[PDB]
Amino acid sequence: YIDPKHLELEDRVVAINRVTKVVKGGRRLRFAALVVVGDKNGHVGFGTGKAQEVPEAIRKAIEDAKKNLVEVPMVGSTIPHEVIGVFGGGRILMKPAVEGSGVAAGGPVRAVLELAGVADITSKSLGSNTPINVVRATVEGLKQLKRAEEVAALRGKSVEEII
Amino acid sequence: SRYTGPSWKVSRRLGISLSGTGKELARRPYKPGQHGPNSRGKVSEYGMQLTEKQKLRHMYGMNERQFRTLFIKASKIKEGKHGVNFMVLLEQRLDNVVYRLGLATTRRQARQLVNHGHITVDGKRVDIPSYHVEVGQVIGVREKSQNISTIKEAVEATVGRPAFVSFDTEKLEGSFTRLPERDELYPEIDEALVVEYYNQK
Amino acid sequence: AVKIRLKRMGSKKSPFYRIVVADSRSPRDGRFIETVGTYNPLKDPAEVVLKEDLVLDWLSKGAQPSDTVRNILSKEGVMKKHHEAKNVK
Amino acid sequence: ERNQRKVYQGRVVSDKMDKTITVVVETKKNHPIYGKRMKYSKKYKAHDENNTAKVGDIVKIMETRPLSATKRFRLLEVVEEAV
Amino acid sequence: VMTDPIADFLTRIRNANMVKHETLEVPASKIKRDIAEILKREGFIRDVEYIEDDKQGVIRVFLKYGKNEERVITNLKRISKPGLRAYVKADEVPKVLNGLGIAIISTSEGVITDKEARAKNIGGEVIAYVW
Amino acid sequence: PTINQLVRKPRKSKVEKSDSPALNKGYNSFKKTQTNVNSPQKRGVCTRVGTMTPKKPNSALRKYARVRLSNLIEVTAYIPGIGHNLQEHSVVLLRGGRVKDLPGVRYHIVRGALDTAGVNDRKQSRSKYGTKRPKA
RNA sequence: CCCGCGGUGCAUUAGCUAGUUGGUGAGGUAACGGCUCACCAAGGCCACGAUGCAUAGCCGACCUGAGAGGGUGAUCGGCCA
RNA sequence: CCCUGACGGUAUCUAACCAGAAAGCCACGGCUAACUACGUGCCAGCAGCCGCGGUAAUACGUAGGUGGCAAGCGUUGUCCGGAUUUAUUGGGCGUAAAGCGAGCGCAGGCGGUUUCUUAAGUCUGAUGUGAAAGCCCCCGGCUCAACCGGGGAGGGUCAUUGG
Repeated sequence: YIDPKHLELEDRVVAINRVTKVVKGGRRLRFAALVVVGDKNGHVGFGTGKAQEVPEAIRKAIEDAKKNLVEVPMVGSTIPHEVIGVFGGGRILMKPAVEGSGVAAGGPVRAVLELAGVADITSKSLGSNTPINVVRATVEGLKQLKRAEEVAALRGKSVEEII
Repeated sequence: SRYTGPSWKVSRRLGISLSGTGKELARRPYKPGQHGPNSRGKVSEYGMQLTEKQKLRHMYGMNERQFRTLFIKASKIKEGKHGVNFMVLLEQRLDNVVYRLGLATTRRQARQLVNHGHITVDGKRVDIPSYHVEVGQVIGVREKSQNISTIKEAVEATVGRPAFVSFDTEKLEGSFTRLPERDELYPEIDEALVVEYYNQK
Repeated sequence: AVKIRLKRMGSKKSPFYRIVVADSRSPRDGRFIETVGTYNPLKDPAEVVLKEDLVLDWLSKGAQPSDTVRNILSKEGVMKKHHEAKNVK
Repeated sequence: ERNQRKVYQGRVVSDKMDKTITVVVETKKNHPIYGKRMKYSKKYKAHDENNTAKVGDIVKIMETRPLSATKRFRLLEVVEEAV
Repeated sequence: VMTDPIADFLTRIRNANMVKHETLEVPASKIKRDIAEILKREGFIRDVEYIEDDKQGVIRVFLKYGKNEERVITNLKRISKPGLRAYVKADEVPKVLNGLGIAIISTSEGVITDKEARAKNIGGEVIAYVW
Repeated sequence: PTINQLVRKPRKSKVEKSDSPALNKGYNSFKKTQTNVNSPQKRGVCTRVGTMTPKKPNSALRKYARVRLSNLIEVTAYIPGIGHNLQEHSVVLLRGGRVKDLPGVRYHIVRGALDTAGVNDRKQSRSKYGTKRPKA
């Protein structure tokens, strides 16, 4: 559902891009921005927007980025289990880590992971490294994380019966 | 080698005091050189991890090989975290013991006092500053010739005596009561940026 | 010609020795049959550790000590026991 | 004689020589890199006091000592005859 | 020609699960009945009923869905294959999905779950992962 | 592949090759030339000197030499820095390093190591170019 | 001294063997044995890679890698020549 | 009881005197931490890959400053990683590289349901062995550390025998 944008959020630039469009005569140029948004507590969204200058671009992107947000469960500063997120040529593997190990993750994925309050996790990109598709694949892989309570509820069991 | 330079340019480059809050960053809190007051654009996330590592390396005045071996040694504990155990092993070296106890103002002075052979652990002299002081070992001041000018005066003016340090100002014996904690130790710089800096070394 | 002799294991000027039973043709630090105790020339009253239940078994099979091994095997009372088992029955 | 030799099993393959027969003992073993199991064969020569056993028989043999340039086994017994 | 009936069973379950309807039928077998009971005990299936007329079959499975029609089994995988078989030792028994999923192992004393095997300390052929 | 195809015929990888191949040499004295003896440098005698013009779009006259090596195979080599003292039949030392000016050159001579001489103005990276420390 | 199993490239290298494979006896050796003799027979090995050509002392170990692996066999110990 | 040291008057310990004898190499356009002057003008030169140099060059050469390491600092050569770029772990074949022009078939690879049996694969227990030194875990000695010593684990696709 909508996690509504009413929190304390620390944004971050992940990329910018000089992008043209050839017209009669010469050339036009815009700037596209990629931004992440979160509160370092388990709510993270991404969003992009373009404008004619860099501040206006990053602004429209934070506008967009706040409209989407994901819940990102965790069990004590570490993801519940192992997931693989795939979105269009970007494949990203994520594993649970050891207490106080840090985040070993590449450029785009570490921004996403740090602004959700993840502390100890290992990653690897077995795919392409275009920033947009890496971010989208990472968020695609968090959405597969299952809480321990929900599984016990769906089946006819209790917890401490399946762990 | 150790280091002998102006020692104050160093603090202006890290943005941290490094000398017991006695202000090197009083006037001109910016960096040295021509392009000091005229700062420039952003710093990478490599510059940040490097700056944290350099802050910690210059705090206790050691070299890069020894810093890295101490870090590799702290990684074999697996009781707690890996940055906390590091910054705690860093504190148990005989130079910090003389600094904390209060027999010296700076850490350079404490280093020269332990190098020139003026202190003793358990009665026996020990001369090398990277020594590893364990918990519960009364380090003393060479009861042969403890009548020196600077040691005497720097015992009087106690700017900082901690909550893990024990001491008596008559026999001049000190010791650690127990191991410190991060709340009790510079909760200002880091121990996570430094751990990440060594992941890709 | 099985022997019971010393084998050097120090660094350069701090020697240490293992007490070992070896064929006499072997190199001093080469191959051996088994190890029987330890001996430390520093440590002013020198330190000897040894099993003394394999020494008595090798001695009765014809092994022979070197001169220093015999000294430190009599300070332990192993030669007297050999004496009291062989020529007494 | 408290120590024991090696006995095997196989199907006779050649019986042309006088007093000597080739026995193939067969087994499966795995691949070092990949997993699956391949079958493997090696031939043995064994001694025959009277040129008895024939092809298709399922025999047992036992290890002896050098009896020739190649033969190291003797014929224990015939378990199951071909027809 | 059919060469892996266990894989065919698993793919029927997954195919009928993804299109989200509530029944399924297969030709019966002693191993498929075993894993249908194991699937029923843990909470993935709702029921299983056994008809049998004049050939092997059949076995009817009744799938199970959440409160908002979401799915309780999310995928299903065949591990040992005819062509590369996978045997596991008592200390190699796997833990699928950090305990939130199950593995199915055939041992000298039944076709059992992976908990029941690392409680007995044995191993065997690995049939499937269902998480 | 199926794992049966793999078992019938395994996987084979590609073979890598140096870009300084005249530095794994062997003598031509008694019998023939031996390839085991990877060297960091080789020496030789320069059989010519001079200049040549670079590729597109650079523009210069870049100094070079041709050198015969102890193992008797011939290569050309760039001489760097500003100003040298190399003439016909002077003995020199080569290291690896390929220039991107023209084809056929894959080596550098090292300044101040044999008959060749260090450059005589440098003040800033004298460890290359073989200049000694001046009192200035 | 004999045996099981294990570690390299080439199929733009498919046929190799005539004391060769087995039997009888005789000599010979610490010792069994084509080990060597005389006679009798026509056998032996190979696509699960024989034969040939090229390269190489083998191992405990050492470097690197999350692991599975990959690359080396210098100081020190063992076996060989 | 008595008798023997090449190293060697070596390590070491005590007294006096003096800040006096003891800092260099690489880099600073992006990757990748660290910028301004002057000289020169597609020249002289630089480059690991992008690429610099034709009058105001943070990319050439000097000076001032700054960054990294430090009794060392850079360069070349060789090997593993990054390289899922030979993919068992762990990739692919409509148009990017890649389905033989098609069939028939010896050897091989893989095979429907079920009752009893066997024990070759598979799983499991006990015993023997896998030297010493190494890596690793605990403990101890050299003022510390490198280093040295004591006790352990580990390493087989191994053998024998019982389920």
